[PDB]
Parts: sequence; structure tokens; C-alpha cells
Amino acid sequence: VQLVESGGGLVQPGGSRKLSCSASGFAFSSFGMHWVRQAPEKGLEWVAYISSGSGTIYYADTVKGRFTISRDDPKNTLFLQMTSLRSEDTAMYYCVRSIYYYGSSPFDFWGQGTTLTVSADIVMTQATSSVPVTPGESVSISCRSSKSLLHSNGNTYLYWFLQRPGQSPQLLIYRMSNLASGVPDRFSGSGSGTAFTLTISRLEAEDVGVYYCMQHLEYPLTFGAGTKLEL
Amino acid sequence: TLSAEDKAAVERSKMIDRNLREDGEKAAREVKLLLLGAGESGKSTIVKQMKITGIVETHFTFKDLHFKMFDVGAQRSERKKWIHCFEGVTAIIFCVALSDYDLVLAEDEEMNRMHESMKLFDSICNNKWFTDTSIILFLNKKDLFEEKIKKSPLTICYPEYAGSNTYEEAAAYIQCQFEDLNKRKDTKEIYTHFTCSTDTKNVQFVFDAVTDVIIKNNLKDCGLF
Amino acid sequence: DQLRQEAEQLKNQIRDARKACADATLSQITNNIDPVGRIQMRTRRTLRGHLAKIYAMHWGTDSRLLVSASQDGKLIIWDSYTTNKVHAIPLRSSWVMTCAYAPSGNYVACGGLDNICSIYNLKTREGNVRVSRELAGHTGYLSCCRFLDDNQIVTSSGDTTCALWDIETGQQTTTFTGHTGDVMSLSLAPDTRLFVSGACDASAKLWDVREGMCRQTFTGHESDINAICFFPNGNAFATGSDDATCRLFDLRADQELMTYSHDNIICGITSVSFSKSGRLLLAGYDDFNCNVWDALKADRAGVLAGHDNRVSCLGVTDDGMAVATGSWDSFLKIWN
Amino acid sequence: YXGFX
Amino acid sequence: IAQARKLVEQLKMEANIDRIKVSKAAADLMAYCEAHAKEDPLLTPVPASENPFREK
Amino acid sequence: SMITAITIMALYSIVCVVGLFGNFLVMYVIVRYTKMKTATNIYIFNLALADALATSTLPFQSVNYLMGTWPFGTILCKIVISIDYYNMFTSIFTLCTMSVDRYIAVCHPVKALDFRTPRNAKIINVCNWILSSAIGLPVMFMATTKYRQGSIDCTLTFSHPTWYWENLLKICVFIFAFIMPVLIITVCYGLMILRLKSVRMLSGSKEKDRNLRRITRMVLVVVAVFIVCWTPIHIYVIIKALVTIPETTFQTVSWHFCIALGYTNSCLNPVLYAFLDENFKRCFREF
Ligand SMILES: CC(C)CCC[C@@H](C)[C@H]1CC[C@H]2[C@@H]3CC=C4C[C@@H](O)CC[C@]4(C)[C@H]3CC[C@]12C
Ligand SMILES: CC(C)CCC[C@@H](C)[C@H]1CC[C@H]2[C@@H]3CC=C4C[C@@H](O)CC[C@]4(C)[C@H]3CC[C@]12C
Ligand SMILES: COc1ccc([C@@H]2SCCN2S(=O)(=O)c2ccc(Cl)cc2)cc1Br
Repeated sequence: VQLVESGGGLVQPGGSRKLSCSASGFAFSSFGMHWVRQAPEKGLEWVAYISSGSGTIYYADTVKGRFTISRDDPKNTLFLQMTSLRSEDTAMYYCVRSIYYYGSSPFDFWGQGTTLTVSADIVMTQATSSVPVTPGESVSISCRSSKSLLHSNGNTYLYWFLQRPGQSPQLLIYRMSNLASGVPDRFSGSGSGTAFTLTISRLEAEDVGVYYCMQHLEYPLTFGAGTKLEL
Repeated sequence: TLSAEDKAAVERSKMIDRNLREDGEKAAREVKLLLLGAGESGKSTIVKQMKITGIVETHFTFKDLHFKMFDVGAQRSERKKWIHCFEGVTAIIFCVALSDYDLVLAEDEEMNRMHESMKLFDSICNNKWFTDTSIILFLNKKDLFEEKIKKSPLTICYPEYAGSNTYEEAAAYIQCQFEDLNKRKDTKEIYTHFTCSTDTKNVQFVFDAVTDVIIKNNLKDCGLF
Repeated sequence: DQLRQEAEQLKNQIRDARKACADATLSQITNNIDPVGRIQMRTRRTLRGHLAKIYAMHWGTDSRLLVSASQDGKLIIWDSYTTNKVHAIPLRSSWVMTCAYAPSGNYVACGGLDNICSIYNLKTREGNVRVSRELAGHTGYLSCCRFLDDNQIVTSSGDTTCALWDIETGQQTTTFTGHTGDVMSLSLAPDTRLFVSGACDASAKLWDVREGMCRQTFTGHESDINAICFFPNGNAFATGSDDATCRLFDLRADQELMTYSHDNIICGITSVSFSKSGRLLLAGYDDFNCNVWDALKADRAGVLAGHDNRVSCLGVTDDGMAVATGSWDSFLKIWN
Repeated sequence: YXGFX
Repeated sequence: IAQARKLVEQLKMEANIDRIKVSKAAADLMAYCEAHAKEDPLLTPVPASENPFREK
Repeated sequence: SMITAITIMALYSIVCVVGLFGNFLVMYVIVRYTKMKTATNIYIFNLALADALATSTLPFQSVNYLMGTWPFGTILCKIVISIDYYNMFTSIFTLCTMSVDRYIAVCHPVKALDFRTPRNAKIINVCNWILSSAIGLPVMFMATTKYRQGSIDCTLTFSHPTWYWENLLKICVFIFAFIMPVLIITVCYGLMILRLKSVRMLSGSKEKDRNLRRITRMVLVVVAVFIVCWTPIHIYVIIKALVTIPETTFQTVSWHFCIALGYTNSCLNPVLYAFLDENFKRCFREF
């Protein structure tokens, strides 16, 4: 599985540009796709979503109208057309795959990301911003939601991602209790509606990074500020 | 009422439904033929004529019509337990070699091959899973038959035959004996063809029989018949 | 010709031992216990999309997902709670007679007139289901297959033999021989250390998975044996045959315990199953209905009608909450 | 036909 | 020759085997059925709320 | 006279019961013991509908006769006249569609595998219902409630020449509702029968020929019943257009009998296209 983004670089404000992500090594047409931006010194922010088959499309309120998301299955490519770029559009853009069926794990694979520079709802709260830890001890990271994420169907749509320095974020937990494939049993998710916790027992060096909590209850798709771990 | 992931799952189910409908539409247009007969009856020769480990499937397109020939000779298990899988088959191509009347079966029991072919044809034609299914009967090895008939009388298989010793009369009388096994002559057709080395004629005969079967099915669908 | 006389002597000795072991019929021992009463089950879900004859289905161990096989050349994995289609797997051979769902939920097995057991991986990283293995080595059609785990699978064939397959290598480690007729079905015990098979010789045989030899033989049916299922605790199993009767066999007693049949029903039994308690024996028939029998009393406790064609398959969830019936009319129905 | 008309 | 030996040997193996009385098997089946009666949802119509299969 | 009224009212009313009963039962049985899955049921239902709807316009006409005046307004007339001229073309078009469908089924089986689908049948039905609108809408925009002899008559009204548009409408209704439908019905069924002559399981033994004769008789009955029912009214309308005739009792009775005979096709269609179908009988034979 590989997602490679391109189309970045400096842009004049009020202009336009077309980001393109090439998908290889997996069945692209069977995956819904997401664009997630990250400002240079801030956290993640969901941008747009196009479902498999192009049936449904969603946008963040801050880009509705200006941005368009399309996909070309025969070339296995995703496209984000952006017009009238403002100062708030400077960010690294990640293309993310997500497949939706009973027992699936959306947001499991993230692209490397393309940098774009322009130079002239449910609120998720990471109570803590940084804590120093050492290998061996358990670590707890907390997240809070302005609305209950427990749906009437029994699922609580909370996602824990880890972004190590210089790397793309990766899924650690989906629906607050399910461990992503390839993630050690060290990471555990627990809690109840409106209050969630991620526990890392027997910490190791590579666990250092920024931890993000996201909600997938409704389509505002909102991220936490980000809790950072340091040595 | 649904969550976002539930809506996405429902959309995935809808796409799966569309793919299933497309596959069913493609399949419904396609003719299915069941190939039956003994090993030496000449299944393979007509198979290669029409072309040009369990069940063998053959594909061929003739006059904008797609055919799926299913050969089940390798299946040595009880036929009663898997024959119903072919209930809705368009037609049954039954193969018999004319030169089998002089030849006896390899098994220790001394019984003429032609009679085993006749018994198998009787079982298949009168099967409850094939009551209105048409049968295309191929009588292969006609040249060997006309040689052996002059060389050997036809009375060997069953002495009740007192007709003249001639290829035409013997072939027609064998055709009549096979067609007399049909117990429902008003609702089941049997198309008999004496196979020859020309590849074109065999495919044409199958196409014409299948055209008649399709006309019958269309008449039933319209309610006329 | 001493062999024929010796075999008859051995059979007579076995029969005499069985009869001496018999002192009381299960019928009167269950005469005091009260009937379950009429069992009225409603159809809660109807699964649509196969577009052809359905031959097999199998519940997942979570009691929510189920796999269905049809002559359309499709395996469909359904979410039964929401009726959503989780997966649609195309098959190389559309002539499929059986399917299975792995207890772990990672794999789906199927087979048919191709004499091959195809193992499909459901949890690939590419997001699609691919054929993970194609087990070959039967000379007849496969009639039933059941996963012991992610790496072992037991299959029954129309070549009169069963086979235990190591999926990783693709070779059959153990071959179970001894049926003179075609083997139509097999059922794994709850512990999976031994299984039971029914064949067209109107007999059922109990196989030990490790040893590889039949331990007991049961001969009560007249025509064939189309379906077989262990009783929940694993000490008994029910068999459904073409003679229009179901039978209950106890392994330890080593003989038939009770028969389930009625005069007004004369057609063949395609499938059988038990409820979680084992009090209800559900049998699918050729007369388009499913009969729910009082397993202890041998009385028709209820009927499930609503299929317009033969009931080919039926299965109860592990939690026992629902029943699923698949029919030749291309529909699966959930009953509760 | 030819009742209104 | 070989077939006779195989059949006789296997039938002998199936011959000498411990067997409990049939009444004991009947009682065991009845006891298991009774002990697990409450857990069975099919025996008794389950209340709608706890039933996962409902109308949409 | 009371006699003329009795007769001209008895026929009109009786046609109504027969029609609405049969059409409604077939429409009902299509949606109970049959289900519209085939293209045939979809066409049979759509014809059953148009025929029920058209027979429904009869009671107004009969009262307009006996009361000698329209008492329902200029809105019910527009819903009366228009529904009449709309379910006329929708049923004839459906008949033609059934004819062409059977012709394709018999004479083009391979292509019929591609064209005869329940999904294409619905498109053809929608096309028929939309083509009927080309005559329905102008009729709705031209109906009036003019006054005659102290009694309103809600006939249609045409601009300026009036004769020109009136006769053009007559010609259009006579060519696309009588001539063209007759041509399709006759040609399609003739070609179908000619092809069925050769077909093997219809020739040969006695019973196969019997089935062939049965099919031929059904086809001929359909064509006849159409022509016999629709020819008289069209011919007599033409005659009235060309020349004027005395208002004799014979004339009035002939008028109303011809109109009701034209409507009698709607009453005969339920038996000719549903009760004589082997599937419908196979449904009736199990309860
Ligand atoms: C312009 C105006 C007149 C158009 C509105 C009327 C048309 C579109 C209506 C009239 C009757 C309707 C049909 C009545 C019955 C059926 C059969 C059903 O199984 C599928 C849809 C179908 C075929 C309907 C679809 C729409 C339909 C054809
Ligand atoms: C073609 C077939 C099926 C339909 C036949 C329609 C018949 C009934 C029509 C056609 C022409 C009609 C005649 C035309 C003109 C007149 C003169 C009028 O002063 C008295 C009635 C009379 C004599 C009509 C009576 C009915 C009539 C005979
Ligand atoms: C089932 O097959 C078919 C049957 C009929 C048709 C066409 S379109 C709908 C009506 N007709 S018509 O009777 O000939 C017709 C032609 C012209 C006019 Cl003014 C009015 C009617 C098309 C098909 Br594919």
C-alpha cells in the first residue's frame, strides 16, 4: 500500500492549484478517501471526503465552495482542486484511505503528504499538551468531546492516531477499543462517552510523538489539539 | 438516523448490489449446455469442432450468442446428488458413437456399449429434473458405422431388427430407437444430428436447436404458450 | 469365503451388544417432561441479491455476520442485523455445493463440482478478498467443509472420503476412508477433536481427527444422509436423510435414540440443526418448509414457512438468538 | 371517443 | 483378501468399546436441555428490546 | 323517449360495470398473486389501468345524455374530456407495445434476450404515457362549457377557422389511434404466426399443431376484437364530418352504441390479455 502526494510548492494568494495523490498497491476504487491538512506548527484538520463510487462528498466548512475533491479510478488517482487560496491554506496535505463496512478500520493508512505554502460541531479537547516520560512506565493520554460519541448502535466513534516527528500519522485505535493491525498490544483505548483515554504500558523510544484524538460520529470530522510526548 | 460509518456501509452495500445486478444481467443472456455421453462417444471431437479435474467448462460465441458447455465426465460419483445443479440448463447435448454396436464394454460383464448408451439416455431424458429440457443428440463416428455395417450386420446388438442391411436404414432406425425413449413427446424435443468432419455444421445445428429453445422460453414468458 | 461369515458374526455381536445396552426408549423417559408448546417464529430479515439457487450458508461466531453460497458464482457475506452486504466474492467455479466461515472470522471456505476447496482471506491489506489457497486432492465433488482453525480445514467429498487439510502447505495430512457411498455432510464437535460424517450408504461414521480412523458407525436410515449436526454438548448428533425422517444418535450408547417423522411429510430432509439448548431440532425439507421438532418429545413444535422453493440450508447462531434459512428461491430469511 | 367533444 | 482383512480389523476395533446404558444417555440429554433452557432465545419469544432483530 | 334513454343508458352503464370490474380485478391480481416482475405483467397492468380509467369517464357521458346537460363545471369537464382522450391513446399504445414485444420475442430471440427486460418495459410504458400527453394536454387546454338551448355543453373549442383544427384533430386521432395501431398489430402478429409455423415443437404431432392453432386463434381474436370495436365509431365520425344526417332515433341509438362499442375494447382486454395467459391461469389453478 502506497499513497504519494504531489502538487505542492509556493502559491500566490487568490490563485489556484491541483493536488494529486497516486495510489498503488491496493484496491483504490473500493476505498473512500480523505484530505487532512496540518498547519506548520499546529494540529490536524479534516478537509474533504469522497466516498467510493463518488456517491457522497463532504467538505470542511472552511473550504466549502473553494475546494473540490475528485477521483479517477482507472488511474487510481485522487485530486484536490483549490481556488482562491488564503493565508490559512498553508499546510501539509495528507491523503488518507478509509473503507467502511462492519468491522472495518477506516483511516488506517496515510500518505506522506505534500507541502503547500501561500505567502503574501463536535469539539475534541486534549486537556494536556505535553508530558515527559521515560521507557518502562505507563502513560495515559486523555481526550474529551463536547458531545457523546456513543451511538445508539453501540459504537463509540473515537480514533487515536500517532504522528512521530517527520512522519505521517498512523492509526493506533479505531472506535476507542479496537487495536489497528500492526500496532503492538502496548496501546490500549478505553473510556466512555465524552471521556476517553489511551494507555501505553511498557513504553519504548519510538512511542514518542504527537497523539491525536478524532471523532467519526458525524461528518464535521474534528481532531484534538494534540498531546505531545517527550523524553 | 444512521451514523456516518453506517451510511458509508449502506453505500458500499448499494454498490455491491449494482455489481450483482450487472453480473446477473450478463449471465441471463448466456446459453448453458450440459454435455453427456460415454468417454469414447466423441465428446472431445465435437468439443474441438465447436471451439474452432471435476467439471470442464467451455466457452464459445456463435452468431452473437454466448455458450457455456459443461462436461461432467470426470464426475464418477452418484449422479443423483449433483444432477439437479443443472436443472435450469438450456439444453442437453447427448453424444453417442454409432460404431459402438459391434464393440462390447471393457468390463468383464458382456454387454453391448450401445445398450449402456441407451440406458443412460433413458435415465437422463426421463429424469425429473429434465422434463421440458431439449436434447441435442449427436450420433458420431458415422463413417466407421457405414464401414462396420457393411462389414458386420446390425442384428448383433438386438436381433429384433429385420430391416435391410444399409447405412441409411440402419442409421435412421438407430435414430428412431433413441427417439422412442422419449416418454414426453409433446413437451420435450430431441434434435438428432449425424456428426461429420465439417466443423461448421455441428455449431449450426446447436445454434438452431438453442434458437428453438429460446423461442419456446420467450413464448412461455409472453404467456402465449 | 470365511470372510463373509466372520463379518456377519461380528455385526451380529455388535447388534446384540447394542440391544442388551438398550433398556428404555427415550420416548417414555421424556413423557413426563412437558411440551415446549407451539413455536411461532417470525421472519425478521430477508436477504436479497443472490439472483440464483442458494446451496449453503454458515453463521459467523459473532452471531451477526454470515456467509452464503449460490449457483450464481457468488459468495455473499451479510451483516444480518442491518441486512447490509459486507462482501461479494466471485468464484472461479459457479457450481458450489458448500461454504464455511472461519471461527476467527479471517477466512471463508467454499467448494463444489470443481473438486477443490478454495480458502479466501477476508482481512487483506489491499482491501479486497483474494483466494488464499486452493486445496486439491479429492476425486469427487466437495459436499461440506468446516474450519478447525485458521490453518486446518476438514472437507467431505463425493469420492466417499473425508480429508483434513493443512491450509498453509496445501496438502491433506489425514484421509478418512470407510464410506462406501458419497459423503454428503460433516459436523465438527464443539471441542473439534472428533467429527461425524453422513454418506449415501445410509450410514454415519464418527471420525477421530488425530488418529484418522472411524470409531463408531450408525445405520438407521433407509435411503441416504443429507445433513448431520452435533447435539450442543457433543454426546449426540442428529441426521437428516432422504427417507423423510430425522434421527438422533448417541455416541456413548452407540445406537439410535429417537426418530422424527410424520405421515403427512414424505419428502427429503436437506438440512438439520439444533437450538442453543438443544431442545429444538430444526430441519429443512423439500416441501419448502422448515419443521421445528421437540428434540426430546419428537413432536412437531412449529413450522417456518415462507420459502417458495426447497430449503437448501439452515443454521442457528452460536448465541442461539436467531435462525437462518437459505432456499432454492434465492432468498435467505432470518427467523426469531 | 365521440361523447364530450 | 486385503479388503477382508481391513474390514474385519476395523470392525473388531469398533466392536470392543465401552457403552453406557441407553436410559443414562436419555437422562443426560434431558438434563442438558433443562439446565440450559433459560439461555435459549428460540424456546421463548424474547422481549423486543433485547432482541437484536427488529423492524427498521 | 324513455325507451331510447333506457337503452342508451343501459348500455353505457353496463359497459362501465363490466369494465371497471375486470380491469380492477386484473390490476388487483397483478399486485397480489402475480407481482409485476416480467415485462408482460407490467404491460398488462398498465393496460388494465388505462382501461379502468377510461371506462370511468362513461358515467359522466351517460348523465350528460339523460340530464341533457353537463352539471359538473368547467373543471370536471377538463378532467373528463382529457382523461377520455388520454386513456384512449395509452391503451392503444400499450396494445401495440404488447404486439411488438411478442413479435420481437418470437422473430428475434437472440436480440430479445437483450431487449426484453423488466427495466426496459418500464421505460417503454413511460414513453407510451408521455406520448399520450401530446394529445392529452391540448385537449385539457381546449375544453369549455359553452351554452346551448339553455343547457351547457362542454365540448372542445378551437381557434379561428375552428373547422381546420377540429378536422386536424379528427385526422390525428384516426391515424394514430386506428390506422397505425391496426398496421402494427396486424403486421407483427402475422410475422409472428409465420415464424411459429416453422418452429419444431409447434408442428409435427397432433397436440403441437393443436397448440399452434390455439395461439393462432388467440392472435386472430385479438386483432378482430380491436378492429370490430374501433372501426365503427371512427367511420361514423368521418361520415358525420363529411355530411350531415337527420337526428332520427336510429341515429342517436347508433351514435351511443358506436361509442359504447369503442369503449367495449377496454372491457374485453382484461379477458383477452390476462385471463387467456397461461401464467394467469396457472395462478388461478392453485387456489
Ligand atoms: C407526463 C406525465 C403524463 C407522465 C406521468 C405518468 C407516467 C410517468 C406514469 C403513469 C403510470 C406509471 C406506471 C404505473 C406502473 C408501473 C409498473 C411498475 O412496476 C413500475 C413503474 C410503472 C411503469 C409506473 C411508472 C410511471 C408511469 C408510467
Ligand atoms: C366495420 C364494422 C366492424 C363496424 C360497422 C359500423 C356500422 C354499425 C355503421 C357504419 C356506417 C353506419 C351508418 C351510417 C349512416 C347511417 C344513416 C343514418 O341516417 C341512419 C344510420 C346509418 C345507416 C348508420 C348506422 C351504423 C353504421 C351501419
Ligand atoms: C416492445 O417494443 C416496442 C414497442 C413499441 C415501441 C414504440 S415506442 C412506444 C410505442 N411504440 S409504437 O407502438 O410502435 C408507436 C409509434 C408511433 C406512435 Cl405516434 C405511437 C406509437 C417501441 C418498442 Br422497443
